[PDB]
Amino acid sequence: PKKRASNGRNKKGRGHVKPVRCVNCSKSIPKDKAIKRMAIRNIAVRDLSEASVYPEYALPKTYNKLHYCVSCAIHARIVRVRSREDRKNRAPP
Amino acid sequence: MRAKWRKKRTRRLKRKRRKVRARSK
Amino acid sequence: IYASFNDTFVHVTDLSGTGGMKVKADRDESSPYAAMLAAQDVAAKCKEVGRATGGTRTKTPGPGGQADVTPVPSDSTRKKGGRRGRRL
Amino acid sequence: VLVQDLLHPTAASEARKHKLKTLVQGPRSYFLDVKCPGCLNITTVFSHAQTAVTCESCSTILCTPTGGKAKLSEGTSFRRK
Amino acid sequence: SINQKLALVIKSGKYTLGYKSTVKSLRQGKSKLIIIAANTPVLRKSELEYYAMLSKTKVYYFQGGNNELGTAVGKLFRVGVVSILEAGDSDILTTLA
Amino acid sequence: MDFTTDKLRSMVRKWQTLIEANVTVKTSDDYVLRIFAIAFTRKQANQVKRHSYAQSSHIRAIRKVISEILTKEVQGSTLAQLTSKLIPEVINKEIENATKDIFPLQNIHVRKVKLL
Amino acid sequence: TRSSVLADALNAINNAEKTGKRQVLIRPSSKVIIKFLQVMQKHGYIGEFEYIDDHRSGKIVVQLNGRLNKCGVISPRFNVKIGDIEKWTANLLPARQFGYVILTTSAGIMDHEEARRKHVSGKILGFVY
Amino acid sequence: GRMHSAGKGISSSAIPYSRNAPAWFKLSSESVIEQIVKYARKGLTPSQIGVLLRDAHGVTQARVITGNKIMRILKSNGLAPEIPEDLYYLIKKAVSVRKHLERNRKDKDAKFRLILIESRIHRLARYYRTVAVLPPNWKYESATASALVN
Amino acid sequence: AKRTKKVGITGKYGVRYGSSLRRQVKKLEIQQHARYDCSFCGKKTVKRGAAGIWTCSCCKKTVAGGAYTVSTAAAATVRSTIRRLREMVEA
RNA sequence: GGUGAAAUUCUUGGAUUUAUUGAAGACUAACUACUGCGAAAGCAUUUGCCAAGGACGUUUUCAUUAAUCAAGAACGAAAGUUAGGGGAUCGAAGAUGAUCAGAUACCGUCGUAGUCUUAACCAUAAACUAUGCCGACUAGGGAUCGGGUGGUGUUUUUUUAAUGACCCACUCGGCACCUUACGAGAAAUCAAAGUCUUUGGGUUCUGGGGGGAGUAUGGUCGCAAGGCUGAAACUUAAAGGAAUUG
Ligand SMILES: [Mg+2]
Ligand SMILES: [Mg+2]
Ligand SMILES: [Mg+2]
Ligand SMILES: [Mg+2]
Ligand SMILES: [Mg+2]
Ligand SMILES: [Mg+2]
Ligand SMILES: [Mg+2]
Ligand SMILES: [Mg+2]
Ligand SMILES: [Mg+2]
Ligand SMILES: [Mg+2]
Ligand SMILES: [Mg+2]
Ligand SMILES: [Mg+2]
Ligand SMILES: [Mg+2]
Ligand SMILES: [Mg+2]
Ligand SMILES: [Mg+2]
Ligand SMILES: [Mg+2]
Ligand SMILES: [Mg+2]
Ligand SMILES: [Mg+2]
Ligand SMILES: [Mg+2]
Ligand SMILES: [Mg+2]
Ligand SMILES: [Mg+2]
Ligand SMILES: [Mg+2]
Ligand SMILES: [Mg+2]
Ligand SMILES: [Mg+2]
Ligand SMILES: [Mg+2]
Ligand SMILES: [Mg+2]
Ligand SMILES: [Zn+2]
Ligand SMILES: [Zn+2]
Ligand SMILES: [Zn+2]
Repeated sequence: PKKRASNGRNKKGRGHVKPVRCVNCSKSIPKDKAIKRMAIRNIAVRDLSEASVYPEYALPKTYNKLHYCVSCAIHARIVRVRSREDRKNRAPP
Repeated sequence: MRAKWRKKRTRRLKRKRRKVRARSK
Repeated sequence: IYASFNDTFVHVTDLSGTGGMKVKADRDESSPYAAMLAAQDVAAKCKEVGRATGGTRTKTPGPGGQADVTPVPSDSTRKKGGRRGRRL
Repeated sequence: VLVQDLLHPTAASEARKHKLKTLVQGPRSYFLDVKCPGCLNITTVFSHAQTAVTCESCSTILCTPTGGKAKLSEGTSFRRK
Repeated sequence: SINQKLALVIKSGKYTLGYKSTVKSLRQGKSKLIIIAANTPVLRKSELEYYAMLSKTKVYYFQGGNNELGTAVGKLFRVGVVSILEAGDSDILTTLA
Repeated sequence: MDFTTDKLRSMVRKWQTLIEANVTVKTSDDYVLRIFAIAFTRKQANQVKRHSYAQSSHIRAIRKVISEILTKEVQGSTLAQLTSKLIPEVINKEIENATKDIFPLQNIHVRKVKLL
Repeated sequence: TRSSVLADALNAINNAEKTGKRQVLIRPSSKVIIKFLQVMQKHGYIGEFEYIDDHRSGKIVVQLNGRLNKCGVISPRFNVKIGDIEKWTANLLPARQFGYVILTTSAGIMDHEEARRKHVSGKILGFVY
Repeated sequence: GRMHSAGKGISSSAIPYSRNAPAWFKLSSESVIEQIVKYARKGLTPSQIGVLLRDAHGVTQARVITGNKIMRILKSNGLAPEIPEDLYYLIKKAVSVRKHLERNRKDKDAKFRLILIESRIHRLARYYRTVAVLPPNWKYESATASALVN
Repeated sequence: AKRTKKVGITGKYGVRYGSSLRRQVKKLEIQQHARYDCSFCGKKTVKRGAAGIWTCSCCKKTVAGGAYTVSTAAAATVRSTIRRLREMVEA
């Protein structure tokens, strides 16, 4: 039987959603059902600035959206498979 | 065997049976 | 500077316009200990006279990078691996 | 709520409800005699014109069509009777 | 459009279709406008425009062949030229045309 | 010119709608150039809607006027006075003076230029 | 479309009964509706109703009590020969003690027991118990 | 509802309880029936007449100053159009989608809605035919119709 | 009554040379025989002969064209892009 | 270079890299959401044109003109087929390098068709909500999309409005979610899957143990691949569903 009433993710009343392809393995996955994680980490960080011009002017970072297909979301990234009633909680943390 | 491979196995079968008696067409 | 996975690149030139060489076991080409080891002789020639692979797939810094001009598309040029991806 | 007068409900409860879902249906739309004080005898308009009306003698414009807020251009009086 | 504004002179005003009637209309001064299909040849065109200048009639070059100009005027035949003879209530003589 | 990876990717927050518009335009100066432009939506700062979206009579009417005022200073100059014109950048809200009558529209910049 | 207009009133009452609630407005109050609410009050399963007059097809409010388990409309409006009224009562009435199966006869809408009194018959309308 | 969709959105008009005149309206019957026929000969649908008389003038609804409905006055003054106003529009639509189809010949969508429009026409006509307001021979066709609007 | 389900004009070849060869011949046959619309006078009076030669019945004009149609796809896409580069050399 | 690691591979031809720069075809990133639209398939840069549509508003018009539907017809992802063009990408086939006892594979490499487009076909998907359509009734809850009504609400300050966006309340019609359970169910769960043994609102369609088998046969559609229609002999006591414990 069903073991999610959403039974994909996040698509009610649309019929078809363009697919994205997974960062890890390139497998195709419907955009609505790709677990999305935005990775923003920045560019050892004071050695950077002492021996350098512009005395800490800007400090910019990576900005990048990530899409994994369940299979590879499950392998490493944030899936951490939940229990039967623990999984309906869509609180991010 | 998988369902859709039994489909393939049968589609093949009938294309072969279809052939065999157009011999006696 | 440009960082693959299983390589990192570094090269001086005029504003107008180093990899898996100091290490050779060829799994180590990415490794930071060799990014450094070949960054060393790079700043050397820097003073001796005076980017992720991206494009399509993984859009992300490599290991030997730290030890942006990343090419990103307008969502075209379908990626290798088919629709079932690399399978293990 | 398991005892509730259907026949005599509050004149405010039915003020909230829909044009058609009152007890006896009725249009919540009125008419207005609009005075543009540059002419003597002026006209009786309907609340959602959708015809930007013009009056007898002048080329006036009074109204504008809308979603129903039949906007009474430059300022004038009226009466909902 | 202007097909709109032209389509009003058929049901309202006086007109005449065709090359030959159109030029006795340009000789007797009766035409204040004539509309000329796209494809009608240039020799004929510059002739009409001569007759127009002599009647001091204005012209309008209709983007669209005489096939189109005819189904514009509501007729089911090609019309190489029209000549309005009364602009019954169309502003065509008073629009930018 | 260009923007830089840091700033552009710093600007595209989810929970709002991006807007881009370009036009290819002359100068005195016999030059014809494709500008770019970029704007987003501000939550009016009394507002509870988490997602701060316009409804696309707006996005159509906005580039409608962005390009009206974008080709209303370039060919309103040489390239020289052009470089002189975008460096104080106050064209950036020479869009906004138009758009304050339509939408909140934070983070309006011009964000590239690209030529022949 | 609403087809057996009677039903859409009748069922609301049944819903309106183990609602607990003891009024219900019904739509749209045909002549056959009133002469059905009437026969029920004649035997005490509802109290008083009021024909609201919209200049439309009508509205009733029936104030109801809790004596009634099942009123119901039975139809395609089957035809019942005088000899087989008792086959319906049997099928759809709890006991031979109480409950009526209302119906339509030439002598007017009337419960099944009055029909055995009047010796007339017709088509079956519904039932109340 | 929405016979050719699955959109169940109700919006009627609320016709008021008062079937008599609005009791603030000065002109009566004759005064303004005479008004509607000036626009019938102007060329307006009984709805354009009903609306223009609703707002620019005091006429809240035909039925109750008159007491024949609007089309029922034009019919007596001989101004009833060739065919009922609604179907006229349905055809004017069907022709207006067709000329767009026959020039954008690769539009699967409009072809679908021509079908819908046309089969709505055929059921309305089928009604008008059986109530004698259209001859029993009456039907509609792509090429007969393009000159039936104008 | 409808005379042939499939072959139309290509029945003259009868049974010979194969369905496929006949089918394809039918295609261009139908093109090279039909009357086309004249661009200069508006009448459907341009017919072929001597393939690549197209002539109006009245108004007597002759246009070079495709071997079975007046305009080939190629020709038209040249027309379009020749306008294109021409509109590029006065403004 | 490529992977877990390697190898087939590319480099006196200055490869990988940089720089300026042009070509071709494909795609619309980020913004993108429990958000929108369409009958469904499906639809995401710009602008102009072309017709079209729901909801709302409506003291406008018609006045039963409707609901659902064998036959019949329109559309119908992907692949696939015919005729051109296109052929950058990725890539059934095929060939390879590796792994394996073997390895036609999974992983790597080359790459045909294909991928795109026009003209014509084909008519199938777990084409899915595994859940017919119209009407009605039965229950709490805050979001949100479109329309609308209500204001000595806040903001733009220009000099205050007009406006625009925002706030609040209600009401229609949407996409959903939440809490309950009166109620339902074999259960999982369901505001319907409820208002059924207290069994009848209207109507369409399919199913009747498991295999045999969507096979045989005929008919019919297709260029084909195949689509629709669609048995039986025989065989068998289970097969199946949901939930529980291991
Ligand atoms: Mg399972
Ligand atoms: Mg999905
Ligand atoms: Mg689907
Ligand atoms: Mg043989
Ligand atoms: Mg490849
Ligand atoms: Mg695995
Ligand atoms: Mg007897
Ligand atoms: Mg229907
Ligand atoms: Mg309804
Ligand atoms: Mg409406
Ligand atoms: Mg985009
Ligand atoms: Mg038959
Ligand atoms: Mg290729
Ligand atoms: Mg192989
Ligand atoms: Mg091998
Ligand atoms: Mg093989
Ligand atoms: Mg293995
Ligand atoms: Mg199927
Ligand atoms: Mg599904
Ligand atoms: Mg549901
Ligand atoms: Mg099943
Ligand atoms: Mg609710
Ligand atoms: Mg709601
Ligand atoms: Mg329970
Ligand atoms: Mg229970
Ligand atoms: Mg055959
Ligand atoms: Zn993956
Ligand atoms: Zn006026
Ligand atoms: Zn000619």
